[PDB]
Amino acid sequence: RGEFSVCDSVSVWVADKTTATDIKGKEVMVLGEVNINNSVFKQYFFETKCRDPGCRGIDSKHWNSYCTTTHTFVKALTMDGKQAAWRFIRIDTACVCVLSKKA
Amino acid sequence: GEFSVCDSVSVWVADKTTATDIKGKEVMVLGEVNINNSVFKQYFFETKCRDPNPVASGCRGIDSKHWNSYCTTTHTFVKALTMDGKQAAWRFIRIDTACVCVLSKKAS
Ligand SMILES: [Cl-]
Repeated sequence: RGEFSVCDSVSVWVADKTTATDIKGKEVMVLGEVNINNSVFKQYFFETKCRDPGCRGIDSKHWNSYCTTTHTFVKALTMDGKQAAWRFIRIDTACVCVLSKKA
Repeated sequence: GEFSVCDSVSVWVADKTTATDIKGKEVMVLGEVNINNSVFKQYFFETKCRDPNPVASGCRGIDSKHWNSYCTTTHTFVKALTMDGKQAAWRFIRIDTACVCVLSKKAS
């Protein structure tokens, strides 16, 4: 169907991620590969974000609007310099439109 | 004064039973994971639309004279410990993570 997203986005598989921020606001290293019960996986992250810069289809003469990137949190083997551990880390997941009254 | 076009609720969820994997098949998701003798709940950060239409209908702040609109969910892929039938494996599964407005050019 000829359906359009209000904000345009880009999705990509990320396999070379080296750093991230966890759910507690801490910066961490993200490992390239993980050992889970004697299986070896690469850490891939499916990331979606706005393209470089208002929103589309907006009733403009009553609203200001911009496109912004929102996130999810995804478990990952990480290292903070003190402890190697699985932690939930912030990942870009969508491009969404935000409104404000024009005045 | 920032307003969201489509309102969201995000929730940490550990009671998933079924999920759709990246190849389309339904699978059962295990409630717990054992990774090198550490045992975790298999949490997912899951987002839903609150209302299909926060405004009159469709999405908020939309030019309804030219557009049909509706708030729907989009998904990411998270690796998860799953059971397809009797085979238990790590698979990428679909997890909703945002509510976005979808536009449709109104009928002629
Ligand atoms: Cl949106």
